[PDB]
Amino acid sequence: AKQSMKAREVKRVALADKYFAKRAELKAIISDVNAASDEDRWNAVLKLQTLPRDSSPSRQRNRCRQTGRPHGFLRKFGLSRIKVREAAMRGEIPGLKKASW
Amino acid sequence: NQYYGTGRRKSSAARVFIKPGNGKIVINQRSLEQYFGRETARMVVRQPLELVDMVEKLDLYITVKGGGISGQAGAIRHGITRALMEYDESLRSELRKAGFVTRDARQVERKKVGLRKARRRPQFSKR
Amino acid sequence: PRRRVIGQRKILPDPKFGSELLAKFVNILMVDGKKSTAESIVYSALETLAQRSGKSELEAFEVALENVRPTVEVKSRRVGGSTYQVPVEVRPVRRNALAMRWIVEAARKRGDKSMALRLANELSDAAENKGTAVKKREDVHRMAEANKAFA
Amino acid sequence: ARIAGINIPDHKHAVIALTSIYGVGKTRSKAILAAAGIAEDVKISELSEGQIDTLRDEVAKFVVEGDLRREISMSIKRLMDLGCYRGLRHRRGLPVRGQRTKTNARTRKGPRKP
Amino acid sequence: RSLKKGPFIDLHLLKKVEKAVESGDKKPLRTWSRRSTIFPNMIGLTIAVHNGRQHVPVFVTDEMVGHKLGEFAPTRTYRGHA
Amino acid sequence: QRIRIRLKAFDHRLIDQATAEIVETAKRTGAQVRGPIPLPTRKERFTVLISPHVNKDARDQYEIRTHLRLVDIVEPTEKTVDALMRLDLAAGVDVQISL
RNA sequence: GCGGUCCGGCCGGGAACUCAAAGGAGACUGCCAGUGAUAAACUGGAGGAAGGUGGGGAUGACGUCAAGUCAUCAUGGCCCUUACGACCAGGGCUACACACGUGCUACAAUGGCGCAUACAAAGAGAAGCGACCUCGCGAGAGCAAGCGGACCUCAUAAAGUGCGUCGUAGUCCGGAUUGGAGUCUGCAACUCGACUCCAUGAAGUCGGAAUCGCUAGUAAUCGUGGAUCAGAAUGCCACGGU
Ligand SMILES: CN(CC(=O)O)NC(=O)C[C@H](N)C[C@@H](O)CNCCCN
Ligand SMILES: [Mg+2]
Ligand SMILES: [Mg+2]
Ligand SMILES: [Mg+2]
Ligand SMILES: [Mg+2]
Ligand SMILES: [Mg+2]
Ligand SMILES: [Mg+2]
Ligand SMILES: [Mg+2]
Ligand SMILES: [Mg+2]
Ligand SMILES: [Mg+2]
Ligand SMILES: [Mg+2]
Ligand SMILES: [Mg+2]
Ligand SMILES: [Mg+2]
Ligand SMILES: [Mg+2]
Ligand SMILES: [Mg+2]
Ligand SMILES: [Mg+2]
Ligand SMILES: [Mg+2]
Ligand SMILES: [Mg+2]
Repeated sequence: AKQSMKAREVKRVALADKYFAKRAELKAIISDVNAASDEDRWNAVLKLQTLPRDSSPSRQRNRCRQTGRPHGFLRKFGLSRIKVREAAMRGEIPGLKKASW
Repeated sequence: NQYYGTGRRKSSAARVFIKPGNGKIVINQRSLEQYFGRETARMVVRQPLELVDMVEKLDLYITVKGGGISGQAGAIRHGITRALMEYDESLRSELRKAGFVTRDARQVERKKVGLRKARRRPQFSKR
Repeated sequence: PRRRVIGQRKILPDPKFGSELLAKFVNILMVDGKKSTAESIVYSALETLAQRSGKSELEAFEVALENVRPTVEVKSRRVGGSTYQVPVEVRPVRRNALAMRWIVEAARKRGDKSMALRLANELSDAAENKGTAVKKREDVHRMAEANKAFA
Repeated sequence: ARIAGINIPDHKHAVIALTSIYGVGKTRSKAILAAAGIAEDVKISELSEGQIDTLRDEVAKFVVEGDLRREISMSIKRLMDLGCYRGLRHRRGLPVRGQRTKTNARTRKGPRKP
Repeated sequence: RSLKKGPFIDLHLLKKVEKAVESGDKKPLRTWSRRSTIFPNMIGLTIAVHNGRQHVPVFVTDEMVGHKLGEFAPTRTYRGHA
Repeated sequence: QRIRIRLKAFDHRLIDQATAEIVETAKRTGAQVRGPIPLPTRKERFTVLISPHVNKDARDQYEIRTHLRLVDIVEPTEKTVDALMRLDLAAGVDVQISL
């Protein structure tokens, strides 16, 4: 799916764990009300924007791991709907057989 | 002594204990007028003891689980007959012609892909 | 059907009386699976037949059913590009089915407040051989001996 | 008989007939009557001048009548003067809150013109 | 409707305004920030707002305060069908 | 104190020989066993489109079953604890111990 | 079934029953009448939970339409290469005289509203599901245990039943549209989110020619769950009630 689109996903994920899941303190408890309700929170709402436009966990598209498809994704397998069927008929997804109820 | 039966209907399951002598019907620690608000449901639990005359002649201790109102009442009627056939062994051919021994095996059909329901198909247009 | 020909399915009696023709009448009235609400209308309408116009509760429903029953009907029988309306004898299980549907469909297009009162007046009008359920029966019989020559 | 709202309500129940006043819906009508101490199954015939006049004072506290029509037309005139996005949707009869106009804008656009 | 704990503005617009206010106005101030809130500090300024291809000059009146800057630059060209 | 062992697998024949080996083996060195308990079977379901491009109504449906067995041992003698640790069963069977 | 109780399966206890999931049995025209060409086979009866492939699913023969997909992927040929490749901000895919398809909600009394009270199945959960308690009319906020789960949570099933009111009206039917005030997710809610509160209260009174689905736990009607997913279903995939 256009090689550079695969690279956008792998840069976004490296820059998000560079800053966030540690530098969430600016919104984690700086934006909730106690003695920090003065201009310090207002300094946070502005300081949270100078970190790069990436770095946020809500800009990851979650593509398929082999083909890079943006649609038809399944979080349980990490593959697109095409690749889970292509790989389930060969017996390579464990325990995943055809359901009949 | 108690004579036990198991009856089941759509998704309901009923356990039934009968003891000799009373006209007591107790179901889930409630009486019949408090448990079944529907009189059709009231009249299908009385069906097997109206064919066989043990109305003031046999007590009944009932529990039910699952399903809804009419589903639970049908599971009981099936469970009373199994209890009364352990009691006597010769009320069987009386009850087979009443259709109370057949377990009604009609279940909900699963929803199918491409269909709006189990069998309802979406609206077709020629063009 | 062509091949799978059918037995019958069984109806339960009514609880208060023990009649299945009465239970077929509740089935025909029932809308959207609401069976408890159809018995409420059917039970309340029948005793409000009884002491408003004449006793013997369920005898009064069968006698109101005696008049709206058809004996002949028309049916179309195709030949080669010409369809005649041929008068047919109606069968006794089809007699009650057409009579109960015409009573229920007469009661829906009325002007009374409730459905149990619309039912009660249409059943009362059927006992006096009046109303619209009787005239639905009259038009079927008029067309049948109008096409007597195509028998 | 009539309110500060110059309307004339009629003989329904009082919680229902107070909604005849423009600017008063269902929970203002229950709050008006709850503050007057009047039960809601009472019509307006049955209801005194000492109870119609006391109903007028608390209704006279909300912004309920043609004073509210001015404040509503104030705020539309407002948007129509800034030339903002909501003002260009208002002067055009097109839906304002971002609904679909490709199909199904028929309340805001009126009956269709070919 | 953003929640009541902080209105939003960019940093580059926030700082470019405050320097431009203490000097008299100017050129129209070029920005791409359609999402930033107009503040009380900006009454009198002219801000050229991007709309996709152009920058529409908006002279801030008092009654534009509280709105977003993108409301005063239409992004869509449309004039009739027939 | 009863030590409690839960076994998870996608296969029911593999899981029963994992129960049978720990049911074998606590009784090897003399413990109370209740035996195996069937916990409820978890079925995960999946429904995929099978065409690469359109045709919404053509699909395949897959599932994964997860079989559960529970056996508790309330004689944990010290011949048991490391003799329970020296046991080599299959690679499809997840064991989780817990007190 | 017993002992006790706070009268809660609650505690000892029991392994009976429901249930959980492994194994086994059972249905085969097996038995019997009659019909049919000493046939096959058919109609009917008994027993049985089930009777004639018991219900439902998966399973799509040789081929047809040069059917669909070079955009999931792979790949022959051709073409671009300081650009038809790569990075960034803002916009657009949501435009709007109009026409069509598939849906949702309605046009009410077999109903609307108000109070009280019953009976499900199946699914999901760790940068998640999130009880109790407190604040808020509400969406929600604070605090915050339990749960990698037959245990904890999502999570209060709705139609139903009992009582009351409305009394056939553009209505106490309908809830579109618009104004104001908010909540949450997220760098960010203007273009262009969902939801809450107050107000507003459109069309619509059963739909021309035409046309669609369904043979039984089906149609019709009523709620619940899941994937995708920070947020964002009237769609889709599942589950039960009548
Ligand atoms: C929505 N409801 C309204 C109602 O209840 O009447 N039903 C309908 O609109 C369909 C209508 N009942 C009958 C129609 O399909 C057949 N008539 C054919 C006309 C000429 N082809
Ligand atoms: Mg590639
Ligand atoms: Mg996303
Ligand atoms: Mg269903
Ligand atoms: Mg479809
Ligand atoms: Mg009003
Ligand atoms: Mg929208
Ligand atoms: Mg078995
Ligand atoms: Mg038989
Ligand atoms: Mg390019
Ligand atoms: Mg599109
Ligand atoms: Mg739009
Ligand atoms: Mg009512
Ligand atoms: Mg009307
Ligand atoms: Mg009108
Ligand atoms: Mg209303
Ligand atoms: Mg109204
Ligand atoms: Mg989501």
